[PDB]
Amino acid sequence: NQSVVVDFLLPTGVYLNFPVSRNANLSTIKQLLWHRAQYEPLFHMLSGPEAYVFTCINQTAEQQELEDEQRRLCDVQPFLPVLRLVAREGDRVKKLINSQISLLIGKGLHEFDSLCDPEVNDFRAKMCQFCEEAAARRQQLGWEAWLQYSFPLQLEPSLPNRALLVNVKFEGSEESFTFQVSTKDVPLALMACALRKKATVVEQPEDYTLQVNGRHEYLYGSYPLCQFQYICSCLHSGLTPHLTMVHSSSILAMRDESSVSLWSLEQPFRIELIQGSKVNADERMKLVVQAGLFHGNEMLCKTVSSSEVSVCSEPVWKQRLEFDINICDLPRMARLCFALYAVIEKAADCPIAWANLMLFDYKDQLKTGERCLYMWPSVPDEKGELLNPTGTVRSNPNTDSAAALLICLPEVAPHPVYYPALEKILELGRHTEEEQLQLREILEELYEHEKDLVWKLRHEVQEHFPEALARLLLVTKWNKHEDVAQMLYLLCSWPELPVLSALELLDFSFPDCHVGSFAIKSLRKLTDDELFQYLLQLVQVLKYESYLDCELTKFLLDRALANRKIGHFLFWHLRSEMHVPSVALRFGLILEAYCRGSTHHMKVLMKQGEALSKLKALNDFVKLSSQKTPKPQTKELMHLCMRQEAYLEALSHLQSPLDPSTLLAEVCVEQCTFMDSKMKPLWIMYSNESVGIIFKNGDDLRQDMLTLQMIQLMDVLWKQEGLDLRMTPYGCLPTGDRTGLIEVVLRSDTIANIQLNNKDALLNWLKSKNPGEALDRAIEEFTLSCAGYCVATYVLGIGDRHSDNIMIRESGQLFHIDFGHFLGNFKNRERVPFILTYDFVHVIQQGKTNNSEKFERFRGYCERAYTILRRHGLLFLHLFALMRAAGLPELSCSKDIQYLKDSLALGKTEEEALKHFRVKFNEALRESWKTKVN
Amino acid sequence: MYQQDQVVKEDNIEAVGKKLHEYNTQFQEKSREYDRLYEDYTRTSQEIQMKRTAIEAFNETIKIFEEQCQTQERYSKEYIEKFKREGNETEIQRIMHNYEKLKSRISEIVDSRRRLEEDLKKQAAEYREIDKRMNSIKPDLIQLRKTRDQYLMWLTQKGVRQKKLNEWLG
Ligand SMILES: CN1CCC(c2ccccc2CC(C)(C)Nc2nc(N3CCOCC3)nc(-n3c(C(F)F)nc4ccccc43)n2)CC1
Repeated sequence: NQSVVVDFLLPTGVYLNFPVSRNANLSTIKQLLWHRAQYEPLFHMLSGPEAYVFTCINQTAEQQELEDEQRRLCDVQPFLPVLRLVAREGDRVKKLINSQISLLIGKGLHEFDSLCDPEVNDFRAKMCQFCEEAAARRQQLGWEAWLQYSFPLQLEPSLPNRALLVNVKFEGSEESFTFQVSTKDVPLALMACALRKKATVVEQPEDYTLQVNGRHEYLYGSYPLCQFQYICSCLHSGLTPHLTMVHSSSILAMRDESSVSLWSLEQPFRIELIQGSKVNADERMKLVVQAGLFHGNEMLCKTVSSSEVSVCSEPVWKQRLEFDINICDLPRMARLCFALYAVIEKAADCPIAWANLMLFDYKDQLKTGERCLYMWPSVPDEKGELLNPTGTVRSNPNTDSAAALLICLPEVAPHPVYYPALEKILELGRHTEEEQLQLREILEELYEHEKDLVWKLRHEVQEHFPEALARLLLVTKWNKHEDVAQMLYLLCSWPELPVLSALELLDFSFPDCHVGSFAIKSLRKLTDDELFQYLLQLVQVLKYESYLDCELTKFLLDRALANRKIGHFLFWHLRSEMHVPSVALRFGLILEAYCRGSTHHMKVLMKQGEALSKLKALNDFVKLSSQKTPKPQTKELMHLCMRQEAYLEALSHLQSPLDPSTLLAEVCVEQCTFMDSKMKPLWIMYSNESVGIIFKNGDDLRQDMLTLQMIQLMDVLWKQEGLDLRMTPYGCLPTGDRTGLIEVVLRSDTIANIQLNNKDALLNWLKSKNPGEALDRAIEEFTLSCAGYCVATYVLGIGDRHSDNIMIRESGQLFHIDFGHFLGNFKNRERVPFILTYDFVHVIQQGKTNNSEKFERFRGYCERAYTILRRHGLLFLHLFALMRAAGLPELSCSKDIQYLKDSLALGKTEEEALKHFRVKFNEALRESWKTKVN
Repeated sequence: MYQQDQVVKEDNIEAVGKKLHEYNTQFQEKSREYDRLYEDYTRTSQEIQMKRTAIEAFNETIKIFEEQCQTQERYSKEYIEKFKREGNETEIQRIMHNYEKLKSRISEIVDSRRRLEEDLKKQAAEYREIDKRMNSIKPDLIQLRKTRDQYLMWLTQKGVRQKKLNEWLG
């Protein structure tokens, strides 16, 4: 099955048909075609083979000009084996990026055009314009600015004054100069040192830069050497750094490669419900449609219901539903929601489906006319509210087989109506002692008498409690345009709130466009380091947006175009959800806009997506063959599938998606294996100038990413207080439908595998991995890492911790794997207690039955960590509240948020929370002995 | 004066707890069945979209083949006439036979596209029946959840400890 029969269409109309090898590249195929075409008619009229370019229909159903004739036919992957010769004309660069974009984001660009939506076309035109602008400006910036953009500094949060040697090498020279430097030297200072060494065994230091050997990580800036990630890791590990001298000139080579006012329309709001379509329900029941207006999650009037109609595929109502609100009182973000349900005749209510629609379009126009809303199927939940107002306003893309409602907005004016501009809003919004006591009492759900007081002294809230803006936003009555006008008046003059408050304002409870713009305006203070910490939550709240062109998409694209690493992870956060029909349209547009501004990183991402495709096919081969053949003989069947030229070339010489600065060069086929358990994850080893990755297919790795991200956030928050608990914050990255990669920590093994070779194998393994003097250091790393992961797992509610899902590093560092559930969930919910393990307590006590001093130090480590986490509990709460948009099954209601409130004891003072934590620790100590005595 | 709608086997605590176990068992069973159906719903939706974009790719392939036919009918004209007034009718036969081969190839692709069209029609009815089965399962599923919660509240009011409740919910 090595050959494939290919059809060839020549520009003279001649047709040819012969088999070629599936693995030959397009250049070889063209030479073969030219050798056969000379014996076919009209050959004397074609030009040379190099005047033409192959054209095919790719997997995304688009025409593509196959410009890279070094691509194998199996890598091109045409729909049918049909190649057409066409002329080398046109922009060619634009046609190239247009085709590679459709294959990279997993959706054809033509699918956007076919929608015939002006909002889509306006988004693409504006967003792709701005992105191409930023890409063009970046190409003009200096070499130092480009080295910034492509590789931002990887720095520690942050220091003694040590001095150690370093191996500095030059480009293309095996000779390398080793010399000592101080840990507080700026990299320019060490730069000039290697220079005066080179000229005496006459360039200038500020013309060069420093690169880590075997990695796309660079050392520069006005920072001390100790603050760098690679250097700081080199000191604790004991290894001497290995750097490379790079001229600026080598960096440039990388860089080159009509006025009817709405408020005068006092008539009530109404719609015309007409017909349903493609309804599949029980024939004995009746169909009802529920409808209600919403601003965020708040009702704006009563839930006006329709009458019962017999169940059928195309039910007809033709009824008018009138709502208890006037047109002049509908907010800008007024969100009207339907829910079709089946009810037993009056003589177990079943929500069939639901659909939401904005009353104003993206151009601020009140929608009038016929609307066809393709619904989403209703999923049963805990709060069986028929109306689902938190759902997306986007339509179901499955248009040929999904149900829909035909509704009609009535004409209200001869000229169309808009929502008033900001100036017309501020004109409306422009117009004691005892009360200050209750204001402080309330701001330190609300209640009716308290709601009206906060709205009464709204100016006092702005002038004395600015961080309470979110509370004032909720008490505002949005169903009254006068109240709205006054609130937006105060909002347009609110002082700048810290990032913490802005994080809360990004929730779905605050849907006003003015609110989101105020929040984003406060998030602009974020550093790239801090913004990366919340990148995952920021992407998730995009599902909360009502329009395509929004402030948050603007901000995320801004930062992605300014920081290549941020753009890299923004790409994968969106690409890994393109199989979700709710966000495929919005994400695909953002992804296309991002690619047009990052033609360079497009090449890296293309290479990564191809390797991920090969791994999926590889894992599929292993899954199918692991059930019939024992694991020993399945490994070489893997190996045989990997050493294929297409497979080997695709899995080699790429940037890791888990870290774009990590280079995955040569595949160690021999060291590659798999796991003969569930999911059959792959273990892929590499060797550069030795990194591993884990390809897991079958499970959504988003919850595991959030878990590891939250652990990594605790590590940064602790290091900001001078508390280094020797964490192992390895990375986890979902790349597609139940597909992701897991970073591999070298020199690590499970608790179990070490305890199977009385149970002192833990201490003995540490002695054999840290001989003599190194033991003490290893025990200390174990003590700190045990405390931080004990506190982390208790705070996040991660139970089911046993010898299989805890690992040890050869340095003594402990860490966890395979977080199946969090927030107290198990095979059911319940608070996971604080857990101490005697097998571990044996190691902190250095083998002694009683080592009080060491144990009190370990308890101080635990308590200081828990104390620091309590200081940032609002950050964790806000991040989790935004994370509810992700749809994780164990993060969907306020009870999951309440788990973090109780685990961190945010309702109690620091004294009372520390005392209760003391009691929990003590009971965990008492439970650790009873754990293994049985 | 207060006559709330209590619908429980109001009797001994052990009997209500027994039926609490049976209702919770049925609820978890119905939930597993619905989750199986919802998985089939998601897979069928993915496959239907795959077949629909593959239909567009067939459309684009046939479009290119019809462009080739038109290009031939124009480009051939000048030559075909000259070869005739030159005795090269053997080569006219060559051009005409080659163009006939292009025609038959179009018919093959047309046939394969119609086959995928029929597969999509079948899967479209498959999708509609999976959604109908889900819609005939939900009423029970929600009723089973409400009954389980009602028995749980009755037991909680009577003073049953959390341990016995966990025993009945296992
Ligand atoms: C003799 N061989 C040696 C190779 C073993 C092997 C094969 C394939 C995949 C994995 C291994 C490793 C092993 C022990 C089974 N354990 C393991 N190791 C990690 N590592 C991530 C950190 O660095 C350390 C390695 N990660 C997971 N892991 C999985 C799992 F489903 F893949 N899901 C996860 C979800 C979240 C976090 C971690 C997760 N699990 C099989 C026997």
